[PDB]
This record gives sequence, structure tokens and C-alpha cells, in this order.
Amino acid sequence: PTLRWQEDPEPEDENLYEKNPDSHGYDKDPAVDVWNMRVVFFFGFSIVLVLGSTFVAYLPDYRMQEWARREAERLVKYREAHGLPLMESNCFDPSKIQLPED
Amino acid sequence: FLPSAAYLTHQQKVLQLYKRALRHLESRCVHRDKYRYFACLLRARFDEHKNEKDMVKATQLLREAEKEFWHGQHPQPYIFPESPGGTSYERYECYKVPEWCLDDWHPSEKAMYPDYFAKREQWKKLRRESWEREVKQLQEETPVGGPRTEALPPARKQGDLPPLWWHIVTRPRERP
Amino acid sequence: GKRLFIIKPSGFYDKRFLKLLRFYILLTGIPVVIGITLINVFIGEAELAEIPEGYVPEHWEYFKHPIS
Amino acid sequence: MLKYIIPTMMLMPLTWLSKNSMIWINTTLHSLLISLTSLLLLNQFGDNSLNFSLTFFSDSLSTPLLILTMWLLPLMLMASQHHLSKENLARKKLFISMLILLQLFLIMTFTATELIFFYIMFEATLVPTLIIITRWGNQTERLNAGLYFLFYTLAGSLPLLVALIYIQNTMGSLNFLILQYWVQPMPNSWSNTFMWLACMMAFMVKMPLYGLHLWLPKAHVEAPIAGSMVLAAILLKLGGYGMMRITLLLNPITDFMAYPFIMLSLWGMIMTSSICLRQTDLKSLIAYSSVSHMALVIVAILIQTPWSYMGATALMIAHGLTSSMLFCLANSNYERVHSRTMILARGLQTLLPLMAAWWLLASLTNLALPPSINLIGELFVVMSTFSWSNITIILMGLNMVITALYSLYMLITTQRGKHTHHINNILPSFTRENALMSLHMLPLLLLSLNPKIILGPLY
Amino acid sequence: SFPKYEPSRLASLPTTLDPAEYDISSETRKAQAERLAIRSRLKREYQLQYNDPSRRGVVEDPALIRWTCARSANVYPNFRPNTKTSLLGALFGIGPLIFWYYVFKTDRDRKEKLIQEGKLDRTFNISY
Amino acid sequence: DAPPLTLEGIKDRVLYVLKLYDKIDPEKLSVNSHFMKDLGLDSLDQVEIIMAMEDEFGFEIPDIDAEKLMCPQEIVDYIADKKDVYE
Repeated sequence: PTLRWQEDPEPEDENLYEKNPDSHGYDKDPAVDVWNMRVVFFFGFSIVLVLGSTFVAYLPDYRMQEWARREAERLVKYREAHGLPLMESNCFDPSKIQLPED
Repeated sequence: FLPSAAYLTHQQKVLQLYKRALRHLESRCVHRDKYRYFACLLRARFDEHKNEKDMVKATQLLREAEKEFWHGQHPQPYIFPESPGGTSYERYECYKVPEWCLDDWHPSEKAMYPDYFAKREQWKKLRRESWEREVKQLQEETPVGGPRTEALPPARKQGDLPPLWWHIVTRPRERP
Repeated sequence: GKRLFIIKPSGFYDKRFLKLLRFYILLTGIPVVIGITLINVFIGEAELAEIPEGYVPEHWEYFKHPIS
Repeated sequence: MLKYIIPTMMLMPLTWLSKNSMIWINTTLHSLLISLTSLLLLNQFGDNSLNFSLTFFSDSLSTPLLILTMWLLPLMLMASQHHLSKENLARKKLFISMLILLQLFLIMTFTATELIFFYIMFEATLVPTLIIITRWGNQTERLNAGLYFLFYTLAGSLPLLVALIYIQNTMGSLNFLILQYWVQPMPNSWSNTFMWLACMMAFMVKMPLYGLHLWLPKAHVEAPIAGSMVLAAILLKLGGYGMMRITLLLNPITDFMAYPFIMLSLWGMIMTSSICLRQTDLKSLIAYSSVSHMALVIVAILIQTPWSYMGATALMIAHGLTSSMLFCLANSNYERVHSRTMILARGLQTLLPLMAAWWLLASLTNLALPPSINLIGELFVVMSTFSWSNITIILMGLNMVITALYSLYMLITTQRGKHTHHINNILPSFTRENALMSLHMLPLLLLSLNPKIILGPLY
Repeated sequence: SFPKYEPSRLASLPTTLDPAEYDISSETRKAQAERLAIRSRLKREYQLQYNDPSRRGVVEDPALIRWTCARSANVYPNFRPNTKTSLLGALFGIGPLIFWYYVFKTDRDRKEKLIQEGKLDRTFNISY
Repeated sequence: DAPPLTLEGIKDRVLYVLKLYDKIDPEKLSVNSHFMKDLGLDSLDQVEIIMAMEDEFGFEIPDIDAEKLMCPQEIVDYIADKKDVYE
């Protein structure tokens, strides 16, 4: 003797196929679906993906790397040529220091 | 546990133990001639007591047979390599594609296979063509207030196909 | 009378997507690879020369590859 | 980066005054233009950051995360149709403009100088996701999910503000550079421990740590797909980003009070990787997977090693990509079977013969297959933690075994072997779904070739 | 002939030898008949939901949805704090954590005091 | 992986291996010949028969179907059903 509602039995399986089996993924307008194919398969894969791959394939020396290679080569050549030990410790001057004495 | 009834019988249980014990002797007993010897020895053991009119004697000997069988079964019996448990067990389930599909194809691919698709369309027209009156009248006529069984009777009353048949007929061929 | 119709799910949508994907990686794959091949067959990278006596160059022309 | 900010403000009203059947192409095309524009920034050279008048700068702590967000936006957007397609054009414009505003505040959040501005943009990140998941969560407790979300993120994140005002009026202004240059250690008093506990606890709640991770799984099972991917990837990696920013100050006491947090995250990592083995509700497995990986991230952040920070940012970027993808495939499966439960949707080897290849590839990136960047992250974190305590490698490897186990079980359970022969409504997979797959994974492999970009500022 | 094959939590006791099957009464046969009738009626309703040409979607199982809602969010009620629940939660929650925390106290004390002394293999220990 | 089968050939094979058996006769032997009803042999020998069919044709028939065949026609029909051999 009671229902508590009024609404209709909804929805149905509105298949995106059974109308346009040539069509691509999204909704029922069969021109702008081809336009979406064009925009996401030219602007996601053609102009962005391989261009970004060639951009990251070579960009300048990120974090100064090849500069560091050649500078280390020249500095180790220096410290071979002058006979002093390469990479002396105490990077700061051992004289320029003030220890808090007792 | 079976679709026909609940109790098997005493005879059905004795018989299932007979088939299982004989299969285990097959698995124990290669070169097949000593198998024939021991199998007819087993047949002799069950014809020791054909004249059993008692019942509690029969079921107590059956329980002792289960004891003496579990005392001497074999761990890897020769199970047939297509049965469940065996070596196949839907081995070639790589291509058991269900047959509600082959209806969502592209229409050029449907232009590739014309006559088979015309025949499938007229089978499907036969399927929806004879659902309402026959199956509804049988499934409201023949059931009692409980259905109480699982094997179902055919459309023996007047005309066309027996009910509840689509996913029993149109199964894959088990060699795809 | 022996042969049987095998039942496949579909081929059209899958082969269509992979066809579009290979053609649209190939669409600007050929110009980029052929163009960079023209770059390293014509224009050259650079040489390893040194800063001369009293000269200050750009913040570019410190790099090997010309497109870099 | 105001050349990134002002096109986002010039992208939003276009969608408002876009006509019918034309909102989609306009938003997608212009967000891809924003993606190339984002790719222009990657320039960080050597010794310093790259600064810009007071508000803006860029590090490799921020640059791959920013590129991740702006690459994620069209992927987010194109996941976000066909489940509001029958709704109104005005409500559709409202949803899309809400996501654009959320992206805008995320770019604001990652390109922040002061931690005060970071706090403002932190809860600016908070606010739209609430409305999105609570309105479109599509289950009966999206209410509860949004409410737990907002109250945990506020109630954790709030005393962080008071500690930041205290650091403001004890050290002058709050540039990241001044805090590199005017910092001094604060010894083991009690108030130092409370200030560190407030800041790190706010971020702990954002991670989530194991003590307060009931926050997450309702907000993942009861969200639409755009907010799901935003929530998981960008909010958890934004929390880790904020911890990496603040932990440059207050070094000397984290050795004294980091021992409960490392322990809680390790044992919770083991318990969470165990709990995402045996549950139902297929969506939630990836939710607790994200919990387990962010617990590993937390251990990596607080044991304070350069190897650990490089592996931490690598694990952040890799898990953001993988979890966003795997959420999108879960939405594809829920489009198919209308279930969300695991054991119902079965088969999908006969049916859908190449969607399975993307499931396989996603689960192998989750498994730490060795060219996946997940493995680079996990490997550096394992090296650092074995340098940290020489016995905690057992918890790491047990996590490794269980991680491969539940991910491959999630693969073979639903998607290896037998259709239930009563589903009979799946169509072959759309080109849109496969487009989202090849937009997820092709940058993952092409980043896996030359991955020297994504490692941290301690390169 | 044998100690009659005890089961365990893992060792399955098969339906060959219970041995308590063999004392069948009439009420047990009535129980097996009612069980057969229940599975019969449920399969009949299943087949009639299952065999229409116009049905497109799923079979709409109520048992699986029942089990999922009873396992997911109908656990927190019901619940009461017993001695069993509280003790078992306190023994499985903070026990292993305080255990491995003690062993990390021990190993960190050993490492700190050890390299405080100087008897370690850190002639080169670079990747800090 | 291709042995083919027929109905008439496999029926001849089943009738062959029933004719091979000792304590029945080939005198009154045909396809419409019930086992327990009018050949007089026991159910025990009947399940030895079904055992022989399983041991030759290489697939287990279920224990529910070791009960209610009793005649060669339904045997040939059931084996042709399990092997799915028609044209």
C-alpha cells in the first residue's frame, strides 16, 4: 500500500555501436568524432610525442655534464703535469681557519 | 550431490567405489596382464557375497571396503588427459570464444562471410520466434509450487523446440 | 566436407587503432629523422677550439651539436 | 612562468563561451599546446635554480612534476567523458572549468617560492577535488569519502601554518634561497620537536602515513576518474614535494624523532602490501598499492641520502604514471561490467585481445620489471636503506616479493582464463581507451631510454 | 587396518568415509530433499533470467553483491570492544613495530659507537 | 592433430568391442539390445563395459552417466556428443 517514489526505470544500454560501427570512441556526432581522431592523433603522437623524444634526445648540457667531463680531463692533465697529488684534501685553505682553542 | 535426486542408493555408492577401485588398480598395476589377474580377483571379491539379503551387513562391509581402499590407494592415479584433474582440462580453451559474440563485427567483415551470417540471422529469428508461448506455458504448466528437480522435460505437448536450449545447443565444438 | 568456421572475436577496431598509431608516429617520424640525417650529413657539429686572446663570444656556441 | 599561468586563465572562459559539440576539441587541442609549452621550460643548469621575480622558480624537484601535471591534464580530460555525456552542457562546462582551475592551482603549488604561498596553494589544491568527488562519485558514500578527505587534509595541514608563521618571524622572509642561506640548526629542546612534529605530521597525513591512511581508499573507490587520477598522482606526489621542500631546515633533530615515523612506514608498508592481496573491489587494490609505494617514499625521504632523494623522485614520477594508467583501465572495466567487484568480471583473453596487452604492460611496470622507472626508484631506495641500517633490507625484499605477487594476481585473477558466459555485453575496446593507453606508456618507455632528466636536484 | 584418517584445518575429510553418514534418519533425507529443492528453484530462476534474446547486460547476481557489501562496509557495524578484540588488536598492531624498533635501537647503537671508534671498513665507503 | 570420426564408423567400433566380450553372445547382438533388461547380465559387467569404452576412447565419462545408458545406441550417441562429431 506504499511506494515512496515515482521515477521511471532508467537508463538503458545505449550502445555506442549498433548505430555507427565505423565510429570511434565517444558520442554520437559522426563528424566531430573524426575531428577528435585528428586532434588526439596529430597533437598527442605526431607533434608532441616524437618532438619531445627528439627534444630530450639532445638538449644542452643538463646539470653541466659534458662541461664537467672536459674540465675534469683538463684539471687531471694539469695535476699530472705539475706532479702535485691530484685532489688534495682540505678544499678550503688550511691556514685560513680559526679553531676555538681551550 | 547430483542433479537427479539427493540419495544415490546403496547400489550406486557400491558401484562408484567399484569403478574407482578398479581405476586405481589400473594405475597400480602396469603390464596389464597382472592387471587382468588382480581385476578379476577384485571381481571375485565382490562376487563373494552376491546373495546378501541383509542391509546392515552390506553397509558395514561397504565401510570396511572404504577403509581397505583408503589404506591402499595410489597417489597419482592414471586420470584420463582430457578429464578434469587430468593433463588437458580445457587445454584448448585458447579458442573457446563464446557465441553471443560474432554479432559485433564490422559490416565489411560481415560482407566477407555472407551465407553463414544469413543462416545465423535466421537461427536468431528462430530463437526469438519461439520463446514466448511455448516456454512460458511450459514453465508455468509443468512446475509444481516447488520445481524440486533440475533435469527438465521437453516440449512434448504440441509443436516446436524444447525449452531452455540456446546455451546448451550453441556451445563451442571442444576442438576450436 | 571437413573444414570448419573458426570463431574469432573481432579484428577491425584493434587493427584500425594500431594502423592509425603506426601511421601517425610515421607521419612526423620520417621528416624528423630525415631532417636530422640531413643535419649531420651537411652542416657538421663543431670543432674543439679555444677562447682566443681577448674575445668574448655568445652564450651559445659552447655546444657540440648544431641543433642544440 | 607567468607565460604558463596566463594561458590557463585564457583557456578557461573559452570553454564557457564554446558552442555545442565543440567544447571537447577546443579544450583538448589547447591543453596539448600547453603540453608543448610546458616542455619548453626544461632548462635547469648546474649550480643554482632557475629563478623568476619573487614568486617563481624551477628545480628538478619541480620541473618533472610540473611536466607530469600538464601532460596529465589532456589524459585526465579525455578519461572524463562518456560517464557524464548525458548530463547538461552547463554542468559539463562547469566540471571541465573546475579541472582547469585545479590544474592552475597545482601549477601555482609546484612553482612556489615561499612556503606560505605553498600553504595557500596547498589548500587551493584541496578545495575543487572535494566538490568533484562528492558530486560525481557515483556511489552511496561519495559523501563520506569527500568528508574524510577534507577533514583529514585540513586537520593535519592546519598547524603547519602556525609553524610557518613562526619561521617567518624568527628568520625574516621565506624564500627557499634565504632558507638555504640563513638556516641554522635547532637542537634537541622540546619545542623544536613540536614544530618539526607539526610540519612533518601535516605532510604525513598528506602522504598518507600508515597511522592515518583510512583517508585514501574511500576517496579512491568513490570518485570519478579525473579526480581519481588527480587525487592519487598529483596530491600524493605534491605532499612528498612539500616535504622535500621543508626538510632543508631542521636537520639535527630528525635523527632523534624520525625513528617512529620510519618504523611506522616500514611495518605499514608490509601490512598494506599484504592487505591489497586479498580484498574485493578491484579499484581499491591500486589504492592500497599507492599507499605502499608512498610509504616506501616516506622512508626514502627521511633517511636523508642523495641516492635516496634521486630514487625518491624517480619512484614518484614512475608511480604517478603507472597508477594513473591503471586507474584508467579500471574505469574501462567498470564501463564494461558495471560492477567494481573483482571476481565478477572474468575472462578478457578471448574477448578484447589487445586491451589485455595494456593490462599486462601496466602490471609489469607495477611489478618493477627492470626497464621500468619504478625499479630505478626502488633500487636506489634499497641501496640507501641498506646503508642506513644493514638489516632493514629484509622488509624491503619482502615488500618486493609481495608487490610482484599482488600485482600479478590482480592480472591473472580477472584477466586470465574463462568468461563467465553471462556477461554478453562487452563491445570491442574503443580507440579512445587505447589512445589513453598509448598516451600513458609511450612517454614511460621513451623516458626509460634516457632517464637522466627525472632524477633529483642532487644529480 | 588404519587409524581412520583424522582431518585437520588443511587435510580435507572426504565424503567417502565420514563415517557419520551411515546413520541416516528420515529428517536427514528430508534435509537433503529440501537442499535439492532449493538449488532446483534457484537454478530455474537463474535459467529464466538467463535465456532471453532481449537481455543485453549482466545476469545481476544478488549473492555476490550481498557478499561484497557484507565484507566491505558492513563490518564496522557490528562491532564491540571485548577483551579478545582489544588484546588481539594491541598484539597485532604495535607489537611487531616495537619489536623491530628495539632491534633498530640495537643496530643503530652498534653502528654509531662502532664508527665513533673507527673500526669499520670505511677505507672507502663513498656512496653515503 | 587431426583424426576425424564418423557416426557409422564409431558405432561399428563400439559394436565391435562389445562383440569381443566373452560372456555375451554375438548370436543375438544388435544396437537395440538392452543390457540389464533382456541380455540378463549384471550391472557389474555393465560397468566393466563402460570401463572398456573409457579405456579405449581415452576420456572419462562421468559417474552419473555410468548408471543409465544400458544400450549401445545411447552409448554411441553419448560418445558422439562428448566428441562433437557431426557434419
